[PDB]
Amino acid sequence: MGFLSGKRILVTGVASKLSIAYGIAQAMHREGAELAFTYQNDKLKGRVEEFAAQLGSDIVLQCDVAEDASIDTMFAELGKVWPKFDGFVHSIGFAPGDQLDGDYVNAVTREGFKIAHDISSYSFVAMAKACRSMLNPGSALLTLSYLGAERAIPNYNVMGLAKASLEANVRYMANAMGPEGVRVNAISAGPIRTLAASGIKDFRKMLAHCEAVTPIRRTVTIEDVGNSAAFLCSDLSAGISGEVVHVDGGFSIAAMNELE
Amino acid sequence: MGFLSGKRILVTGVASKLSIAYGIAQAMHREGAELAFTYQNDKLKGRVEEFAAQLGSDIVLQCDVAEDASIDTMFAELGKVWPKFDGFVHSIGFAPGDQLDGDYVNAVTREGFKIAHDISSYSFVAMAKACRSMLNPGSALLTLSYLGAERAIPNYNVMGLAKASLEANVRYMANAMGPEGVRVNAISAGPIRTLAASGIKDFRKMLAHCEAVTPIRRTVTIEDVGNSAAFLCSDLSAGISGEVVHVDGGFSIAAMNELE
Amino acid sequence: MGFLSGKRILVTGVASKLSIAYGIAQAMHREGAELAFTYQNDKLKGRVEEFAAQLGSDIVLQCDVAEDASIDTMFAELGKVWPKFDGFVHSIGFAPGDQLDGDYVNAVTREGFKIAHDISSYSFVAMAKACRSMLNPGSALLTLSYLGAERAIPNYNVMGLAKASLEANVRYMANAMGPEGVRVNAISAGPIRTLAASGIKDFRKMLAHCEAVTPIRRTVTIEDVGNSAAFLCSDLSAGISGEVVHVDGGFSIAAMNEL
Amino acid sequence: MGFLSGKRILVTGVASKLSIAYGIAQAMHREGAELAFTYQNDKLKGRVEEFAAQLGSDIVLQCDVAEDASIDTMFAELGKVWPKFDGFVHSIGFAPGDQLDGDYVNAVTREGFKIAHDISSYSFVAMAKACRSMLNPGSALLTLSYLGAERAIPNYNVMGLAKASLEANVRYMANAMGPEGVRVNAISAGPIRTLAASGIKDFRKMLAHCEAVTPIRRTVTIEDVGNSAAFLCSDLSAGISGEVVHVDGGFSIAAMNEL
Ligand SMILES: NC(=O)c1ccc[n+]([C@@H]2O[C@H](COP(=O)([O-])OP(=O)(O)OC[C@H]3O[C@@H](n4cnc5c(N)ncnc54)[C@H](O)[C@@H]3O)[C@@H](O)[C@H]2O)c1
Ligand SMILES: NC(=O)c1ccc[n+]([C@@H]2O[C@H](COP(=O)([O-])OP(=O)(O)OC[C@H]3O[C@@H](n4cnc5c(N)ncnc54)[C@H](O)[C@@H]3O)[C@@H](O)[C@H]2O)c1
Ligand SMILES: NC(=O)c1ccc[n+]([C@@H]2O[C@H](COP(=O)([O-])OP(=O)(O)OC[C@H]3O[C@@H](n4cnc5c(N)ncnc54)[C@H](O)[C@@H]3O)[C@@H](O)[C@H]2O)c1
Ligand SMILES: NC(=O)c1ccc[n+]([C@@H]2O[C@H](COP(=O)([O-])OP(=O)(O)OC[C@H]3O[C@@H](n4cnc5c(N)ncnc54)[C@H](O)[C@@H]3O)[C@@H](O)[C@H]2O)c1
Ligand SMILES: Cc1c(CN(C)C(=O)/C=C/c2cnc3c(c2)CC[C@H](N)C(=O)N3)oc2ccccc12
Ligand SMILES: Cc1c(CN(C)C(=O)/C=C/c2cnc3c(c2)CC[C@H](N)C(=O)N3)oc2ccccc12
Ligand SMILES: Cc1c(CN(C)C(=O)/C=C/c2cnc3c(c2)CC[C@H](N)C(=O)N3)oc2ccccc12
Ligand SMILES: Cc1c(CN(C)C(=O)/C=C/c2cnc3c(c2)CC[C@H](N)C(=O)N3)oc2ccccc12
Repeated sequence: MGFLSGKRILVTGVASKLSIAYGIAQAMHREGAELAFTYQNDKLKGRVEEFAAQLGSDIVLQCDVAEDASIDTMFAELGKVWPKFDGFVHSIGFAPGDQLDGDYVNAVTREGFKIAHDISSYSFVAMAKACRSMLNPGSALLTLSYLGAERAIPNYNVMGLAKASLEANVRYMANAMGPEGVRVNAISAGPIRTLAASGIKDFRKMLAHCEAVTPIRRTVTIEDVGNSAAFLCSDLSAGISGEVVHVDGGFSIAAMNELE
Repeated sequence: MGFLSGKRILVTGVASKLSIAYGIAQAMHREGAELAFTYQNDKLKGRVEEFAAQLGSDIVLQCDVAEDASIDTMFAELGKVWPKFDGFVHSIGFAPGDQLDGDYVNAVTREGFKIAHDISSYSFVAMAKACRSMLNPGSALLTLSYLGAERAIPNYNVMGLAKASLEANVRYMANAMGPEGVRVNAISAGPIRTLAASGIKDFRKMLAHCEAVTPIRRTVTIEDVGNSAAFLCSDLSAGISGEVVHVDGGFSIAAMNELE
Repeated sequence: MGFLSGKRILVTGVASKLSIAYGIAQAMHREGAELAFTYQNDKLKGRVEEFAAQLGSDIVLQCDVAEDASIDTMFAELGKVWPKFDGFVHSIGFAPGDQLDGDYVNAVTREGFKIAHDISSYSFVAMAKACRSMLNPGSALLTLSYLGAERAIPNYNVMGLAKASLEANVRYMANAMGPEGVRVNAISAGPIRTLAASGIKDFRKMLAHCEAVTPIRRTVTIEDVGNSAAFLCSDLSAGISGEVVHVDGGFSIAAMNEL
Repeated sequence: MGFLSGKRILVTGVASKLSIAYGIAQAMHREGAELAFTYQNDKLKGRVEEFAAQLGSDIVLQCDVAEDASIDTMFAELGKVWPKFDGFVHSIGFAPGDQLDGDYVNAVTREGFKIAHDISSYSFVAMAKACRSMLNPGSALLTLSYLGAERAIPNYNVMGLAKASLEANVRYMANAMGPEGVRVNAISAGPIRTLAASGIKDFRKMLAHCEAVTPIRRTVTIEDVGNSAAFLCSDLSAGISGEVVHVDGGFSIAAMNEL
C-alpha cells in the first residue's frame, strides 16, 4: 500500500541506478504504485528490464521520443496490458554535448537548438498527445526541469532555453488537460551527479558551491526528488497543477550566500 | 502510522470546521502526526479543545500573536509536554475589515497597514524566534499565503502587501534556519469560503470565476490544502525549502480563460 | 539631439504600418538613430524600401531567419556600409497558423513546434552570432515577447513555449555578451491588432477584455512600444540587461477583475 | 527640449551627492523637468536647499514620512506653488541598523519590523494618498526597491520583507490609480555605495562579487539609475505600469558564477 495505491504510472528515463527516474520509480514503488518503464535504445534494454523487475514490473518498452512512430508503438504496446493508466514521468533531457561547453552564443547552433528543444521539451507533450485517451480522471503528468530555465547558468547554454520551453509546456499542458481531469507539473531539481553530468566541466565545483549556499546545506538526492515526484503524481497533490516545484534545497531563493 | 509518524506539529489558526488549519490538522492526524493547537481568544477556547480532542490532542494553548508575551508563555507551556517538537503551521491572517472593501489607496491607513503586516507577516517569524530552541533537526515550518501577494486583486488591498511580506519572510526564515536543520515553506492557496470570507464583497462571484478558469475546473478545498501541507511538513519534502507552493488548481498560471 | 543620436540600429520585422517594428523604427528615427531595414521575402521588399525611404534609410536588405546563409549574406551586405554598428531590433514571431487554434495538446505537432521555436527564438541568437564582431561597445539587442511565455493563454499554444525559449535566450545572450559591452533585453508587449492578429479567434474580445482590466484602462500601441524600445536600445538604459520589460499597461500584474 | 520637458516632479530622499535620488534629480533636470525637493529633518535642510539651488529649484519642503501630518503639511505647502503636478520619486528606505547584522531570525524584532515596513513601504502609499487630487493625468510615481525583496540576502534581513511589501504596494497602487491616469513603477537597483551602505558588513566585497558576476561586468551608478528613473516618470513609458524594472546590470538573472 501507500498513497499511490491504485495507480499505474509509466516511468521514462531510467538509464542507471543514479538516474533521477530511478529514484522516482523507487519512491513510487514504495508507495504502492504499479510501474511500467521505457528505454531509449537496445543498449539500455537489459538494464531497465532488471530495474523494472526489482520494482515488480514486467512492462519494459522501447521508446525513442525523437520519433512519433516510436511513441505511438510504445503506447499501443502498453495498452495491451494497461488499457488505461494514471500518468507518466518524463525524465528525458538531451542536447548534443558540444552545446554545453563554452560561451553560449558561440556554442549554440540551429541543429543543437533544434535537438535540445525537440528532445527535452516537445517530447513531453508528444507523449501526452499519444496517450491522452488512455489517461484516467485523476491522472498526473510530471517532468524534470532545472534552474537553467530561469537564470543564465554558465555552460548550460541551449538546455536553458529548452527547459524554459518545457516549463511553458507544463503550463499549457495543464491548462488544456485539466478540465478532463489530468494535472501536469514539473520538479526543478538541484544538480545531481547522474549520467547527465558526463563531460560537464566543473561539475564537482558546482556541486560543492551548491552545498555551501543552499539553505539546507546539502545537495539534493534522487531520493529527495523521488519523494516529491511521488507526491506530485499522487492524489495528495490534487490541488496542484501547472506548477514548477523547486526541489533544490532552497538554492534558487537565496543570493550572495557564497560571501560567507 | 503515516508519513508524519514520529512528528509533533503545533497548529495555529483553527477557528471553525471550515478553517484551512482544520483541514491541515485533519490531514496531519490521518498521517500519524501528534498535534497541539493554539487559540486566539477565550471565545475560541471551547471550540479548539474539542477539535483537538477529536484529533487525539490534549494540548490546547492560548496564543495571541499580537503580543510577544503571549507567544513566549504559550511555548513555555508547550515545552512542559513537548520539550522539543518538529515544526508548526502558521494559519493566521488579519487586517481590520475596513481595509478590505474599496479602492486600495483610499482604504489603506497607517494603522491598518501596521496591523495587517504585524499579524499576518511578523507573527510567523515571531513564532519561530520563540521556539527556535525547541525545534528538532528535520523540523518544518509552514504558512498560508494568497495570490494577492503577487498580483493586484480588487479589495484584497493591504493584505496583498502583508502577504508579499510573508512570502519574503518564508525565504529569509528558510535561509537563516536551514543550516540548523529547519525548512520553511508556504502554500499559496486558492480562495476558500472560511471565516476569512466574512464580509468580503462578491466572494461568491470570485469563487464561481475561479471555478470556471482554474485548469482543474473546481476550487480547492481545505482537504486539498491539508494534504499538501502534510507533505510539506513531512520528511517527504526534505528537498523543498523557502518555496511558495501554489495549491490553487493552477489558477495563477493561466490567463484570459474567462473569454471561453 | 535625440537620445539615440549617434547610434546605428538594424530593424527587422517591418511588414506594415501596423507592425510593432514600424512603431519602433519611427521612435528610433525620431530620437536620431540612423536605421537599416531587413525584409523577409520578395513579397515585402517594395513596402520595406518605401518605409525605409520615409525614415531616410538607403539600407534595405533581405533576411530570412530560417536560413543561416541568408543571415550571413545580409550582415556581409550591411558591413559594406556599416562596418560596425550598435545593435538590432528582432521583431520576428511565427508559427504555422494551424498551431494557434483550439486545444493546445491537440493542435501542437513536432513540425509546428520546430518552426515556432526556430523562427521565434533561435533566430534571435542566430542573428547575434552572425554580427557579433560588428557590434560596438555599448551595443543593445532587443526582441519582442508576450505574456503567453509566462502564463497559459488560450490558443497561443506553441507560441507560448517559443516565447518562453526566447526570454531564456535573452538571459543567456545577455550573460554571454555583457563582458564585451552588449546588452540584450526584451519587451513583453500587450496585445496589439497587427498582422500578427490575422486569423486569430476572438482577438477583438481579447482586446476588449484587456482594455477593461489593464490598469491604464487602454491597450498599448506601437507608439508605446516604440518609445520603450528606443530607451532600451539607447545608452539611457545602460544599467538594464537580461530584462523582460512588460509594456502591457500593467495587464499582467492584475487579477480577478470582472467577477 | 528633454523628454520630461513639461513635467513637474517632486523628489524625496536626497541626502548627499551619493544618494540615488541625487542621480535621479540630476537626470530629470537634464531632461527638462521642473523639480521640488523634500528633506527629512533639520539636519538635512541646508544640504537639500543647496542641491535644489544647483538644480534651479526654490521648492524645498520638510517631510518626515513617519508622520501623516508632516506629509499633509508638505503637500499643502507644495500646492501653493504647484497646485497640480505630475508625480514624485519615493527614495526612502530605513530599518534600525541593528536589524541589518547577523542571523535574520535572531536580529528581527516586532519594532524593527514595524519601522522598516512603515518607513520603507507604507510611506509610498501615504504620499500617494495625500497628493492624489493634485496629480495631473499622465502622472507617474516611482520608488526604489532591491533584490532582497525577491531572494534571501545575508544581513538584508527585515529590509527584504519591507521591500517585498513595497513591490506589492507598487502593483496595488498602479491598479488603483491607473484609471485616473497615474502610473506607478519601481526600479530594483543593484548595490550602490551610498549612505545606505553605512555600517553594513562586507559591503565592499559584495560590490566586488557583484562587479564580477553581473553581465555588464560593473556595478550600476546613480547615473544609470537616474536615467531609468527619468524614463519611467516620462511619457516615453506610457505603456509601463505596476512594473519592477531591474537596473542591476543583469545581476539578478545570473547564477553559478565563481564555482
Ligand atoms: N542531473 C541533474 O543535475 C538534473 C537536475 C535537474 C534536472 N535534470 C533533468 O532530469 C532529467 C533526468 O536526467 P538524469 O539526471 O536522471 O540523467 P540520465 O542520463 O540518467 O537520464 C536522462 C535520460 O534521458 C533519456 N533520453 C535521452 N534521449 C532520449 C530519447 N531521444 N528518447 C528517449 N529517451 C531519451 C536517456 O535515455 C536518460 O535515460 C533530465 O531531463 C535532466 O535534464 C537533471
Ligand atoms: N480563505 C481563503 O480564501 C484563503 C486563501 C489563501 C490563504 N488564506 C490565508 O489562510 C490562513 C487561514 O485563514 P482561513 O481561511 O482558515 O480563515 P480563518 O478565519 O478560519 O483562520 C484565520 C485564523 O487567524 C487567527 N488569528 C487572527 N488574528 C490572530 C491573532 N492576533 N493571534 C492569533 N491568531 C489570530 C484567527 O483566530 C483564525 O483562527 C490566513 O492566513 C489566510 O489569510 C486564506
Ligand atoms: N501583435 C501583438 O499582439 C504582439 C504582442 C507582443 C509581441 N508580439 C511579437 O512582436 C513581434 C512582431 O509582431 P507584429 O505584431 O509587429 O506582427 P507583424 O506580422 O507585423 O511582424 C511580424 C514580422 O515577422 C517577420 N517574419 C516572420 N517570419 C520570418 C522569417 N522566417 N524571417 C524573417 N522575418 C520573418 C515577418 O515578415 C513580420 O515582418 C513578433 O515577435 C510578435 O510575436 C506581438
Ligand atoms: N544603495 C543601494 O545599494 C540601494 C540599491 C537599491 C535600492 N536602494 C534603496 O534606494 C533608496 C534611496 O537609498 P540611497 O542608497 O540613495 O541612500 P540614502 O541614505 O542617500 O537615501 C535614503 C534617504 O531616505 C530618507 N529617509 C529615511 N527615513 C525617512 C523618513 N522617515 N522620512 C523621510 N525621509 C526618510 C533619508 O533622509 C535619505 O535621504 C532606499 O529606498 C534604498 O532602500 C538602495
Ligand atoms: C547542472 C547541469 C547539468 C545536469 N542537468 C541539469 C541537465 O539538465 C543535463 C542535461 C544534459 C543534456 N544533454 C547532455 C548532457 C546533459 C551531458 C551528457 C549527455 N551524454 C549528452 O550528450 N548531452 O548539465 C549541465 C550542463 C552544463 C552546466 C551545468 C549542468
Ligand atoms: C480571497 C479573499 C480573501 C480570503 N483570504 C485570501 C484571506 O487572506 C483573507 C484575509 C482576511 C484578513 N482579515 C480579515 C478578513 C479576511 C475578513 C474577516 C475578518 N473577520 C476580518 O476582520 N479581517 O479575503 C479577501 C478580501 C478581499 C478580496 C478577496 C479576498
Ligand atoms: C495576443 C495574440 C497574438 C499576437 N502575438 C502576441 C503574437 O505573438 C502572434 C504570433 C503569431 C505567430 N505566427 C502566426 C500568427 C501569429 C498569425 C498570423 C501569421 N500570418 C501566421 O501565419 N502565424 O497572437 C495570438 C494567437 C493566439 C492567441 C492570442 C494571440
Ligand atoms: C545592498 C544592501 C544595502 C543597500 N540597500 C539596498 C538598502 O536598501 C539599504 C537600506 C537601509 C535601511 N536602513 C538602514 C541602512 C540601510 C543602513 C544605514 C542607515 N543609516 C540605517 O540606520 N539603517 O543595504 C544592505 C544591508 C545588508 C545587506 C545588503 C545591503
